[PDB]
Amino acid sequence: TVSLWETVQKWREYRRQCQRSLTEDPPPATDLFCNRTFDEYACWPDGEPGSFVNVSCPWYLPWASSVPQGHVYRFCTAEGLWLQKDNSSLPWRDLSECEESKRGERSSPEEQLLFLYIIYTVGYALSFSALVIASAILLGFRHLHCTRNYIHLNLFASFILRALSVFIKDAALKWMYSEAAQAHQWRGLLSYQDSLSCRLVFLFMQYCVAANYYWLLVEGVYLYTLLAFSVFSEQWIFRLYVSIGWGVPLLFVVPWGIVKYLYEDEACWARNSNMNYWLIIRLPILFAIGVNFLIFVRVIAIVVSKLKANLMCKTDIKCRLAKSTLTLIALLATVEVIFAFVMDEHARGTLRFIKLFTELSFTSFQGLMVAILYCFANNEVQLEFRKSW
Amino acid sequence: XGTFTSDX
Ligand SMILES: *[C@@H]1O[C@H](CO)[C@@H](O[C@@H]2O[C@H](CO)[C@@H](O)[C@H](O)[C@H]2NC(C)=O)[C@H](O)[C@H]1NC(C)=O
Ligand SMILES: CCCCCCCCS[C@@H]1O[C@@H](CO)[C@@H](O)[C@@H](O)[C@H]1O
Ligand SMILES: CCCCCCCCS[C@@H]1O[C@H](CO)[C@@H](O)[C@H](O)[C@H]1O
Ligand SMILES: CCCCCCCCS[C@@H]1O[C@H](CO)[C@@H](O)[C@H](O)[C@H]1O
Ligand SMILES: *[C@@H]1O[C@H](CO)[C@@H](O)[C@@H](O)[C@H]1NC(C)=O
Repeated sequence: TVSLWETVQKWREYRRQCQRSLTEDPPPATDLFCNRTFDEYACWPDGEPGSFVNVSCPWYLPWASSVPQGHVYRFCTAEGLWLQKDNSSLPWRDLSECEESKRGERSSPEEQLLFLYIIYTVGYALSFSALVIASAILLGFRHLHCTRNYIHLNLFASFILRALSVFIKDAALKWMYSEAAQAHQWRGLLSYQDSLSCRLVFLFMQYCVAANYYWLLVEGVYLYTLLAFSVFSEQWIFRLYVSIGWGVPLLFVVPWGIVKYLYEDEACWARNSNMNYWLIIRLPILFAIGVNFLIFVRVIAIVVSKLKANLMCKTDIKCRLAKSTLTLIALLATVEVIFAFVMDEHARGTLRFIKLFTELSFTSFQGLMVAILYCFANNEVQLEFRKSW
Repeated sequence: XGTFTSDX
């Protein structure tokens, strides 16, 4: 399956070689001739007056190989002008042997990414719903208005905004492969590429993602403050957390958009080359991931030190649940993320597929895991729910 | 999301 971006790359190479032919082919035998031209769909050579000119359908089409016997043609008119209709104001061409271009299926993404799409979409759907319910529950009860509950409420808003931004991304990319945007000799998709809407949605996604990871970092730092300090921490730290979880991701996400116009503005900030520019966003995100993991492990050390004597059946339950969250996030997530600094520069393949599988399924279902963990499974929320019911 | 979009 030939992807859009790969089609653009091949087309650009077609244009390079094509312009080179335009420059190097010798001029025609006589000045009675219409001029060779590249019309962005084919390189037309000079034409004898009153004759047909043929070129193969341009090979950058994803399906050019299915109609190799087809050709596209122009007519060089007898007045030495290219034939054009008084109407279309643009020169006539016949693309019919290559018209399956409008309705063919060859320009599709790799099916494996479509396999991951249903998974992470379902995970952000259930996470979005349960986070909406749980956020309504913690927000709704005046007796539950804890400071830590407001922190978890901010984490819920971060996961929800993340699921929304990923939904708008899936709508945009789904439209990019739709038959309407993939018009015959598609141009409306290019007009969408020039739009601010093409890039602003993806930048908004980048902010929701970096804000989600930084909010997980605020969650880990808050747990370490409640446990290592054992203090009833105040509002100055809370004002700091509000500045951090929405502020820092803005702080390194804005430059990524500035560079995204200054270079790769033709990419609609979707596909990205120049790996350092992509490190501009992911590298701080890798920092938040690794630091949140290290605070996680340190909290595990604190619980290993402080509960050393007590063992009850509830400790057998919740302690095993801590083994579940460790084996899910500590044992696996940080391995793929810390190695990911090397895993996208190289080491692609089925290993890349397993990497996207574990990371996508993880962060997709982590919002549901946080909704059930910080709300529905909380004991005080259960007894308080049974107080009225 | 950001990485997956590329190959997509
Ligand atoms: C240019 O391409 C087309 C074939 O794709 C040729 O045009 C055909 O020529 C006949 C006359 O000999 C026309 O009546 C037909 O209408 C054309 N075919 C089609 C399908 O339109 C033409 O011969 C080619 N020119 C050269 C120099 O090879
Ligand atoms: C018919 C009788 C039914 C009675 C139900 C009582 C609930 C058991 S509390 C159990 O342990 C807690 C430890 O924190 C929490 O984890 C809870 O979510 C739950 O798992
Ligand atoms: C009735 C005939 C049905 C044929 C189905 C074809 C399945 C394609 S497999 C898939 O193709 C991709 C190519 O882009 C590769 O990248 C992947 O590694 C590979 O898993
Ligand atoms: C291990 C299975 C080998 C037989 C075929 C099925 C697996 C396909 S690998 C797949 O190929 C793509 C490019 O070709 C890459 O973009 C992906 O990252 C990678 O996951
Ligand atoms: C088109 O014709 C003009 C004659 O007016 C000639 O000067 C060239 O510009 C020619 N096009 C190219 C690419 O040489």
